[PDB]
Amino acid sequence: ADLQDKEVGDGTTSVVIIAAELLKNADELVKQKIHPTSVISGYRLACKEAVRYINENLIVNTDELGRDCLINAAKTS
Amino acid sequence: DLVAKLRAFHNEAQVNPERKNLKWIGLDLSNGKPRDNKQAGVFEPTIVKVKSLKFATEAAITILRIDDLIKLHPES
Amino acid sequence: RGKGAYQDRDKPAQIRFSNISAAKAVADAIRTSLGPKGMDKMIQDGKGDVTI
Ligand SMILES: Nc1ncnc2c1ncn2[C@@H]1O[C@H](COP(=O)(O)OP(=O)(O)O)[C@@H](O)[C@H]1O
Ligand SMILES: [Mg+2]
Repeated sequence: ADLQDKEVGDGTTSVVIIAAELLKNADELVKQKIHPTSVISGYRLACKEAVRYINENLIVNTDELGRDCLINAAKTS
Repeated sequence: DLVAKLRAFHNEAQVNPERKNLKWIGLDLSNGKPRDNKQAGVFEPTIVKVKSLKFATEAAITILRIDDLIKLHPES
Repeated sequence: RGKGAYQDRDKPAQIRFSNISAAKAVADAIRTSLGPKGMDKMIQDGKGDVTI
């Protein structure tokens, strides 16, 4: 959480929640005799594609919104 | 119900090429129903989600790599 | 001929057996962390420092 605060400043609660959930669901697979290397390899692939998917289909260019984008971004936080 | 309804909208957007506007649907916590968050003005910086996924995955990977703990008793 | 040296003292055999048992215990402890499918160990010192 501290690292997220220094390098981003927001999403600090989300990153702790996601990481704990990621570990909880991964351990369920390990209990099913899935090797941790397979789980780790799968998690690494999913993280790469999630970033790639976000950058290609879920981003909005702020130049199309003007000043209202900054206020909405600030208001949301 | 809300997650299922939210997931249903997002499933439609991915499988239907002409319903791509449903990607922006999020949650309206005030009323408890899906809502187009791009129009509603609920935005986040892209780096917040991207860095969260990278950092959470590495933290989860680090713990998942452990299967043995040796806890030496303090000298005192 | 027949019998040989009695070897009255038994301590050397016990020492050898204990040495072998300790070495085998260490090897079996670290066996799990070998190869591409081996996992890591977390060791917490007396001072509290943690290493993986
Ligand atoms: N007006 C809103 N309507 C719906 N969801 C929102 C709204 N504002 C914020 N959210 C969501 O609520 C979450 C709150 O995050 P927050 O806990 O403030 O961040 P952090 O993890 O840094 O503490 C955000 O992930 C955001 O997606
Ligand atoms: Mg926040």
